[PDB]
Amino acid sequence: SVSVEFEAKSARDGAWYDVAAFLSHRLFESGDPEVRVRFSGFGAEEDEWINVRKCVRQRSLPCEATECVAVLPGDLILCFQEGKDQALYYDAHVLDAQRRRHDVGGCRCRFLVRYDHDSSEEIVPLRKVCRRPETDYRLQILHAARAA
Amino acid sequence: RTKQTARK
Ligand SMILES: [Zn+2]
Repeated sequence: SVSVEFEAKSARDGAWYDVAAFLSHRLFESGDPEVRVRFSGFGAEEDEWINVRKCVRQRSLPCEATECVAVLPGDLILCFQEGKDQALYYDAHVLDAQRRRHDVGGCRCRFLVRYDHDSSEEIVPLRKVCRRPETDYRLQILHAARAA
Repeated sequence: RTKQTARK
């Protein structure tokens, strides 16, 4: 048994949000089915009709301090863009990574990222980075390389 | 695996 959670992209800001529930569905003749979404930590007034195929995906994963080795240049990640009036998760691509020795606080690595939507670039810590679930594959590979 | 709290 493996849990599968989802995140959906809002038409309001183009950011991704955790899905708490799928409330209903609607189908069109021209395609692209849509699903009514209740967002985690948001009321009913924020419910939204979401394009299922292009704006709903498997949930991005907040990184363990160990899992920094699964964040590589070229990757798509879900990155927390924190501003003065707004702080949202946006799709970004890793351009480079400065990997430094960990400490008691955990990961000390820095990642240069570029947000897909505004082309802005930012240096972020691992705590602001969410991995695409498929990168677990990499980790699994790494786990196979261990000693028995 | 808790995410940061998004602020719109
Ligand atoms: Zn690290």
